[PDB]
Amino acid sequence: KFCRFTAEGVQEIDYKDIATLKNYITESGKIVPSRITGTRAKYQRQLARAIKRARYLSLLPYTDRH
Amino acid sequence: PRRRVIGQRKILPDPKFGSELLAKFVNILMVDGKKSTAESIVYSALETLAQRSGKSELEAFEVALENVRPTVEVKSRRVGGSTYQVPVEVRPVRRNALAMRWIVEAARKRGDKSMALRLANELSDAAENKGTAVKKREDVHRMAEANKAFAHY
Amino acid sequence: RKQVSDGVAHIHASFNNTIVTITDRQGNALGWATAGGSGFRGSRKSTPFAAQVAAERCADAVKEYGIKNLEVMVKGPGPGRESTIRALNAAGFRITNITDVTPIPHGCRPPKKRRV
Amino acid sequence: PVIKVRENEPFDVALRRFKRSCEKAGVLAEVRRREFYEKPTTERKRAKASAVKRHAKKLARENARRTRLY
RNA sequence: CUUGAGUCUCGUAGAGGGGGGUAGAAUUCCAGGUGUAGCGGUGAAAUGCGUAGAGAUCUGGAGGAAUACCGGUGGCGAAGGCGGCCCCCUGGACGAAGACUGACGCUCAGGUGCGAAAGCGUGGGGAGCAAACAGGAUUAGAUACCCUGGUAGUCCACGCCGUAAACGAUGUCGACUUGGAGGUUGUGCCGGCGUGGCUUCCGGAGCUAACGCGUUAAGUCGACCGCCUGGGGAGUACGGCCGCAAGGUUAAAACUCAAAUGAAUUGACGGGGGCCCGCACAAGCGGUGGAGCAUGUGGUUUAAUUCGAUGCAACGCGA
Ligand SMILES: [Mg+2]
Ligand SMILES: [Mg+2]
Ligand SMILES: [Mg+2]
Ligand SMILES: [Mg+2]
Ligand SMILES: [Mg+2]
Ligand SMILES: [Mg+2]
Ligand SMILES: [Mg+2]
Ligand SMILES: [Mg+2]
Ligand SMILES: [Mg+2]
Ligand SMILES: [Mg+2]
Ligand SMILES: [Mg+2]
Ligand SMILES: [Mg+2]
Ligand SMILES: [Mg+2]
Ligand SMILES: [Mg+2]
Ligand SMILES: [Mg+2]
Ligand SMILES: [Mg+2]
Ligand SMILES: [Mg+2]
Ligand SMILES: [Mg+2]
Ligand SMILES: [Mg+2]
Ligand SMILES: [Mg+2]
Repeated sequence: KFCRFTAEGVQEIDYKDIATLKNYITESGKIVPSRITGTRAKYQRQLARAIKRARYLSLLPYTDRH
Repeated sequence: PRRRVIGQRKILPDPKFGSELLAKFVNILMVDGKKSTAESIVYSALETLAQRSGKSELEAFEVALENVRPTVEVKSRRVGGSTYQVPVEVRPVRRNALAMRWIVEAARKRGDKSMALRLANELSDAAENKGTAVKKREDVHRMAEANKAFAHY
Repeated sequence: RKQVSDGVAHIHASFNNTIVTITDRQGNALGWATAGGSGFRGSRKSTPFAAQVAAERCADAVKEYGIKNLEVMVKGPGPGRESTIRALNAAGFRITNITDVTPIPHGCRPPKKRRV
Repeated sequence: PVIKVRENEPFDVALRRFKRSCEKAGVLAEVRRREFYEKPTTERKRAKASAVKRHAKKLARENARRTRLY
C-alpha cells in the first residue's frame, strides 16, 4: 500500500516527471491499478491524467508493441 | 463399480508348465465350464506349436503374445453429442488379457479343422504378424494413433 | 536456396486453426504450415497437438534455409499458442525472444453474442 | 509481453516466464472479452453483480470464523 | 428580528454541457513485396473465399467509428444521461471564515421546457456491426436459434417524434428518532482527535400481509400535488388535441367471470447446482429378436371357444 504521493506532500504529479511516472505503468505500458500500488483515488486520477499527457508527447509509450 | 471393494482372485498355475499366464489362456478358451476339454486343446496346440518352431512350449507361446499385446487403446467419451475417441495406455494386466482374447476369437473364426489345429495355426501366424489376431492389434493402434490429438479429457 | 540463419516464427493460433509462418527478419515469408493442412479437420484441427504437428512441418519445410536463431511472435487466443513454441524448440532452433503480439483495440464493434 | 531468453536459461523456465508474462497482462482474458459485443446494460449488470458477490463472500468468510462446525 | 431563503469574498472535486483540435491501438479496403495450398466456420458441416495466388507475414496509403489499461456497489447531472488528451465558452454542487438582505419560503392544476433507443424529414458520411433480405445447415417442418454474406440504420448538421422495466417499480419540501463497517470530497487542531457534503452495505426500535425498510425509512409528523377503486373487454372504440407519418395523449361502454392478484409455506418437478448409491453405465460372458416346437396372450373364428390378470408391477399369470 502506502500511497507515496500523500507522504511526499505533492500537489500535482507533473507529467514531465517521467521518472516517477514509470513506477506506475506496467512493462506493457498499462497504468497499474490503485488496488495494487495503494495510491489514493485522488492522486490516481491525476496520475492517470499525467500518464496520458506523457503518452501524447511520446515521453511514455502506449504499448510495448509499437 | 462406484465402491471399488474389488480384490483379485487367485488362479492356479497350469498342471503342466506351472505357468499362471497359460492358466488364464485356458480360462479364456474355456466354454461352458469345460476346463478339462479346453486344457486338451491348449496342450495339443502347444505340442504342435513347439515342434513347428522348435523354440519351446512357453516362450513359443510368449512370442506370439508380444506381437498381439496392445500398447494403447481408445475409450469413447461423449462431449457434445459427437463421440470423441480418447486413446489411453493399456495397463500391463489388461495387455496380456487383450492379446489372449484376440487370439482365441481369431481361431474360432477360421477354416482349420480342429480347434487345437485352429489355434496352432493362429498362434503361429501371430509369431510373424500374418494372422487376424495381429491384424486387430494394428487396427487398435491405428485407431489410437488416428485419435492421438484427443489424448486428454 | 538462400541462407539466412536468423528468422522469425509467426504463430497465428486462433480458436479454429493455427498457422505457422517462418519469415526472415524483414517479414518475407519462407515457408508455412497449418493444422488444417497437416491431416486434421474439425475437432482435431483445434487441438494443441495439431499445432505441434504443424510446427514440425514448417520446421521440416524451411530446412533448406539453414535457420539457427529464431524469434517467435504469438498472435491469437488459440490452444496452439504454447505447443507450437515448444515444438519449434524441440525441432532444433534457438529461441531468442517469445513475444505475444495479439491485437487489442484501444475500436470497432464486435459481432453479437451467440445464443446457443 | 516481450520476453528475452537469457544465457544459461533452459527453454522450460523461459517458456514458463512467458506463461507468467502473458497472464500478468492477461492478454488472453481481454481477447475473450472482446470476441462478442456486450451491451452496456449487461456490462453494468455483470460489474454490479461481481461487486455484490465479492462483498457477500467477505461477510460469509467473516461470520464463519466465529462459528464452529464441531 | 434572524434560525428558513438568498447575495458577496477564497478555494476544492467532478465522464456536468456546448464548440473546435489532435493522438494511439485495432478493424476494413487499396497498391506492392515474400510465399504456397488451403482459409474460414461449426456440435458437425456446408454456403463462402483461394492456384485469376488466398490465408499468413511485411511496407505504404485512405477512411470511419469507438476511446484498452486507469476503472472503482468511484464521480458529475433534475431526469434522460455523461469516459482518450488539449483549448475555448458555460451550468451547478460543496467547504472555511465572516459580512449582507430580511420570510424574499414550500408545493404547484392548467402552461412551458428537457427527455434513452428505435423511427421520420432534408443534406452529408459509411470502417465495424446489423433489422429486412439471400444462400448453407438444423429440423417432421424451421418464415428461428447456428453459419456465410448483407441493405436501412447505427455516425454528423438541422428539424420532428415524446415514448421505455424513462425503476429505487418508492412525488417534492421540512422537522425528529439507537448503532456498526466502508467509499468519495472538503476542512480545524495536535498517524491521532473533530467537523461538514455526497454515497454503499449490515442491522436496532418502530413499521409492514409478508418479503423487507430501517437517520439516504417503507419509522414519527407537517405542507402541497399526482393517482387508485375486482379481472377481462382495454389504455381499446368513438370524439378532441398534437404529429409528415409511425403514432402519442385524453378516455369509455355493452358484454363476460367469480374470481384476478401479492407474499410466504409444504411438496412435486427442472433439458438448475452439489454430494452419494444401484448389473445404471463402463469392462466382459451368455442370451432374446431369425428357425422348429412347447406355452400364455391378443385378434379372428365358433354353438361355445368359461371367467379373471392385461405399462415397469399382465402374458409357463389364478391353473
Ligand atoms: Mg462468428
Ligand atoms: Mg450565484
Ligand atoms: Mg417546485
Ligand atoms: Mg403537469
Ligand atoms: Mg437515435
Ligand atoms: Mg435520418
Ligand atoms: Mg439521408
Ligand atoms: Mg447473422
Ligand atoms: Mg409511461
Ligand atoms: Mg434507465
Ligand atoms: Mg436501474
Ligand atoms: Mg411508473
Ligand atoms: Mg438493512
Ligand atoms: Mg390509442
Ligand atoms: Mg384518438
Ligand atoms: Mg455394457
Ligand atoms: Mg423365435
Ligand atoms: Mg382368456
Ligand atoms: Mg368377475
Ligand atoms: Mg378384462
